[PDB]
Amino acid sequence: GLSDGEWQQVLNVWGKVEADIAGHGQEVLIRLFTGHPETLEKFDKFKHLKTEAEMKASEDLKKVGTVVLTALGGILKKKGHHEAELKPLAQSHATKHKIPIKYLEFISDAIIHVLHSKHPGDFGADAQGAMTKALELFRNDIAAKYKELGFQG
Ligand code: HEM
Ligand SMILES: O=N[O-]
Ligand SMILES: O=N[O-]
Repeated sequence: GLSDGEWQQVLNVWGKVEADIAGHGQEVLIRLFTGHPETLEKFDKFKHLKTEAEMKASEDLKKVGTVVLTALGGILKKKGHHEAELKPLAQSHATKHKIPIKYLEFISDAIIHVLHSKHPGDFGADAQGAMTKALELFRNDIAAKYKELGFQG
């Protein structure tokens, strides 16, 4: 897992997210859907949207983006001791919405991209390596729970 210094840096840049959680959610999802259009098919509410303008206009998309990033900052703040928080997320993403592990990789890349673009002074080379490892840990722990739940992610 991560050292103390690594966790510090993950929690530092995460504070800059908290200051506008919705706006970050929107940019995350738009980056995800534009880079990887097949992920958009997973969201029944707004899978019919075609353009970035439509995606910025959607109130549904904005709310969904806020929920993901809020659930993720909860997990990161546990600095790896996130079993309790990870359980419900694993369950819903393995049963209700079947999210392959690969799509969790894509959204990790989207988050890393938005952080780099919006907060470069809080997100240099070391902090990016730290967030990369923290999001690997998250995906790896989720994959372990997929297996028990009977979803081949
Ligand atoms: C950082 C990774 C992610 C986190 C922390 C996360 C968290 C959440 C949470 C908290 C919810 C609402 C409650 C629930 O259903 O459990 C949710 C819903 C959802 N997630 Fe995820 N999620 C992640 C990644 C993804 C990815 C990559 C996809 C699809 C490509 C996805 C698809 C969905 C869908 C379809 C819903 C239902 C959306 C709705 O209310 O319209 N998730 N997510
Ligand atoms: O809705 N979570 O990407
Ligand atoms: O969105 N990943 O570059």
